[PDB]
Amino acid sequence: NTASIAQARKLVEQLKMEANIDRIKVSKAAADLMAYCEAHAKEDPLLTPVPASENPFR
Amino acid sequence: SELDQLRQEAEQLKNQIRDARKACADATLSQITNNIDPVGRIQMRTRRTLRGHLAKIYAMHWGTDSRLLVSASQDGKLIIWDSYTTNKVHAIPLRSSWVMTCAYAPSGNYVACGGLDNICSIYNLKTREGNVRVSRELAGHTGYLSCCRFLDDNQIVTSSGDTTCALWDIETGQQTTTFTGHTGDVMSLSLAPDTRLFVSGACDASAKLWDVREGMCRQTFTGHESDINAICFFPNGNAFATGSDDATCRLFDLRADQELMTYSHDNIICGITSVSFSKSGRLLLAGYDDFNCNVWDALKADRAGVLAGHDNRVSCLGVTDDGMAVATGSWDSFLKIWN
Amino acid sequence: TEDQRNEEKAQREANKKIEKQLQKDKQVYRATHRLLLLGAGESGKSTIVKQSGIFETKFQVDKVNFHMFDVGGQRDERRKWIQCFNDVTAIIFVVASSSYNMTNRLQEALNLFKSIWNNRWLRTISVILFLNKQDLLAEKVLAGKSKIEDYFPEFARYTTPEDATPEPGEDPRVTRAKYFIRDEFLRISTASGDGRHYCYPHFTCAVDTENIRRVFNDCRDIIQRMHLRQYELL
Amino acid sequence: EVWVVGMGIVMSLIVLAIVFGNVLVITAIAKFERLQTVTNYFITSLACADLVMGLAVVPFGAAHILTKTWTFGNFWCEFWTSIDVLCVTASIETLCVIAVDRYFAITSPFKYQSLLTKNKARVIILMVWIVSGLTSFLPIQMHWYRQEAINCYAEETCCDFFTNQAYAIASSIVSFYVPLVIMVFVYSRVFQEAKRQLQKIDKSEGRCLKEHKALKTLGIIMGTFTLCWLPFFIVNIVHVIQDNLIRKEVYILLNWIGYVNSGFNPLIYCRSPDFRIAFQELLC
Amino acid sequence: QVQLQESGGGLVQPGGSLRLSCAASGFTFSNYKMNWVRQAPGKGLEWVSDISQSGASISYTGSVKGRFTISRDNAKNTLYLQMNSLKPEDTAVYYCARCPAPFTRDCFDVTSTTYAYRGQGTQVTVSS
Ligand SMILES: Cc1ccccc1CC(C)(C)NC[C@H](O)c1ccc(O)c2c1OCC(=O)N2
Repeated sequence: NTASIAQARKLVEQLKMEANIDRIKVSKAAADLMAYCEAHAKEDPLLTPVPASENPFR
Repeated sequence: SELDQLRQEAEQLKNQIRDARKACADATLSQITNNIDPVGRIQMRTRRTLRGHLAKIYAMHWGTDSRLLVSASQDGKLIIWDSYTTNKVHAIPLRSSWVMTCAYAPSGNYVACGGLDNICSIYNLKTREGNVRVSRELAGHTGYLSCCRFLDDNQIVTSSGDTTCALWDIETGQQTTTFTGHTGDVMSLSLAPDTRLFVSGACDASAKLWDVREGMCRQTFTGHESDINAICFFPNGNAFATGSDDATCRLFDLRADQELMTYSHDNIICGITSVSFSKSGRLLLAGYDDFNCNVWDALKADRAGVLAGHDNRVSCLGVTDDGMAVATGSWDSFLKIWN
Repeated sequence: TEDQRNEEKAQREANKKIEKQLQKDKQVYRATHRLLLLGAGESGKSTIVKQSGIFETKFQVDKVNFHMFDVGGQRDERRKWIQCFNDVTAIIFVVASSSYNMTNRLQEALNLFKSIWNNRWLRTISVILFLNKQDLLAEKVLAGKSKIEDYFPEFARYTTPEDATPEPGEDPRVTRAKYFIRDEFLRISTASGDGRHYCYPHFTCAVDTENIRRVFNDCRDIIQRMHLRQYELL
Repeated sequence: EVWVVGMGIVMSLIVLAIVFGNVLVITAIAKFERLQTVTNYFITSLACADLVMGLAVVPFGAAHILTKTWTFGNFWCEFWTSIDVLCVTASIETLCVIAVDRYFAITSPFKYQSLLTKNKARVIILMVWIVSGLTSFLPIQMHWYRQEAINCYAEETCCDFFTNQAYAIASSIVSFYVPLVIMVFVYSRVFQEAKRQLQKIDKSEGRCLKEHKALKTLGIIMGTFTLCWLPFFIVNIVHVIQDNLIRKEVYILLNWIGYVNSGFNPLIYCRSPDFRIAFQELLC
Repeated sequence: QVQLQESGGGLVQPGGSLRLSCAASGFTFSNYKMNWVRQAPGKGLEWVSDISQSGASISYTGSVKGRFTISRDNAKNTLYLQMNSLKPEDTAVYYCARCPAPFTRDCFDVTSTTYAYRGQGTQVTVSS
């Protein structure tokens, strides 16, 4: 019990520390995800299936 | 009545964080990703089948050349394969038969393993004298070693069943810093591409984001229902996925501090063992206990295809670091490489 | 071409050596019989392993390799590491007999047993049951301050079965109680009814005869009943 | 008569049953890696043996009874007889091998998994096919097995099988009698152990139907191999002892009765759950 | 997040009755096998009673056969434990813990603290 109140104290310090950050908008974050995907989409071998002439595993 | 006031203030704090997160939710990725074209039924086929093991495969890892791969099995054998020409470059017998993890050095020097023997054994491969010997054995956990990964050839972070994570240094063999603050067994971890920070899954259904240099937890994500088996980053580092035993995959953003999306389907009752993205970051591959490997999309959440195969559960999954192929280990001792 | 061909030949030889040694490993490995020893708490599981780390023990009887593993060095949050052992042929489950009074870790052990028996990966693994601390059980029961019937009321309705094998100098109530615990573990095993795996009870360590002989007979039985049931003769 | 179509349709169903069944078994073991066990290598041998049984042997034998004269030539008739004997011997022997496999499993469990490996399995398969060839082809191609005999031999399209005493006794003893004895002793001792185990289980479960479950499976596995081939192989030893004790139609009839056992084999040996799954996955 | 809140409980005469309730949320309550686990004062924990998915399969520890009635409300995600005719041995902290795995029969929960799928508990005390 007395060993647990120290754990509770530490948890209050943890919640205290992670309470104060910056959070950005979901619309912009997801927009960044969409942008990265639409950028690197051409270099993806799983996405555009591989020609067997240039396929290293054939 | 001290514990009561403390728990009240802690719950209140939690409530404030809950509300602050709920306030940032002005749209969804599901709403805005309407115009993005779908994937289509795009399917993979087995180009190579690597068989060498006597017992079940518990893990694998790709190398940075995308050529070699290490796989460990519960017979105590560690086989280092070659992807193209399906050979066996090395076989290292372990001290303990049971091994739950393996890792590859980014420069190709060392290979790490670990398991219920509580000790992370580093093996050198560059021995001019010949075969492989234990280079440095790292012991600091009171529980089993669930997973671990190389930062570089010098320092290595480990995860364990004694609720903790630890960053080691190979030369001194000691713990540089100790990460505590999880609740249950720490099942898996994943490094960053810039390796400044790393996430970890645990048995309290919550994934934590730590920072490697300072050693502090920046954010705690509570979105799942049960134990989180695997966690994998995204190509730019701003998001990550977690599989769990609630039969759902979830995508979390770090700058949004909350769960963005859940991929699930009602015909699933079993957990997700492993996850990973592709090179571009568009596909989310997940192995399940229904013996398949379901390929989801990261944007539209519809499964594009499926990977048939293994006769028993799929333990591990990995993607080549240039994105050229996928590899799936199972409990039928067989590795299948796909394209 | 010029030297890749040599790489092919080198890697070929390495593959040969590894393949060879691995084949030699398969024989000893598949001939080795893996066992999982576990107990709830104050179980006397350290005596059998007194009869690699301190965890693992490999003992040899009649040129038949046994490879035991003790999990006593881990935490009791069990649900992740116990999946690692699905190839183990038998789980030796050792429980104290007079721990009914104080708590009731006998009920905890029963719970753990049911959990293992119904777990979805361990639906194939037979449990060899060792009922320990027989004399101590007898003492507590004859002393009578510690009553089983408090924590098991249905013991008032359970009498000595027809297949009684009494050893003399013993209270028939003590014998009845002993068989009652044994039956409490058996009924859980018979609840499933598929017959893929079975529970073999035993009585232990009041006489310190080597329990390996029981282990032996029961291991033989497990594998014999695996082939027997698979060939539909059972 | 109506005899032509009456027998033709039945023999067509037999040829189709044997072929379709054994082909299905082979393709299942080829297109599933889970079916690649040591026991399954044995059943693959059995399947091949029964496949060549219903592909050449039984159709040309049917053509022989319906047209009652062969056109294809003398050499090809002895060859045909050879491939017949080869398929039969290989079948029976393989059945005996599988029986010995199960006896080794239940009698010596600890040494079972250790000894019986892949190379050992292949060695036994090749051994079986060698003993079957050495008890069929060499006597026929070397003419060790020989009035009416010389007549039918020298006559081209006389498609009769006349053997001397020395070849018929030893040929039958090698293909059938020894495997029968082995199988009887094997399943007997196995049944004894099974009965014992059921006794122990009954002692530890206080919670005749199981005896029935144990007798039925042995009864059918021995019965299908007995009823089909026993009257034939007994007929050969009666035909050697006392001539004109058996008419020539009975011989052909019994031989066919024996052939059908090859068609029953996939049904009495693919009762696995996994076999069933793998079967319906190919039959949609 | 996941929390299970023990409500009810308090100081009651032996031979009385007390209805324990547990409000759950953050998960699909219909699927998860719930159970009640106790921790005695100054002695280790012992499992008491479980309830399955449908509300059919119900077991008790032998000490509390029949006098305890465990019932689940799937319709609003809430759990209930009806205790009747209390005994002096019952005085302990009653936690409502769920089993961690979906769609199963096994549970590993009586195992001690920093197990997240367990509440803070209420105090039930036997009167003098
Ligand atoms: C040539 C012909 C002409 C007319 C009608 C039928 C046939 C077909 C025949 C009788 C040859 N089938 C033989 C049958 O398969 C057979 C196989 C293995 C054996 O070990 C023997 C055996 O029978 C004889 C023996 O003693 N042993």
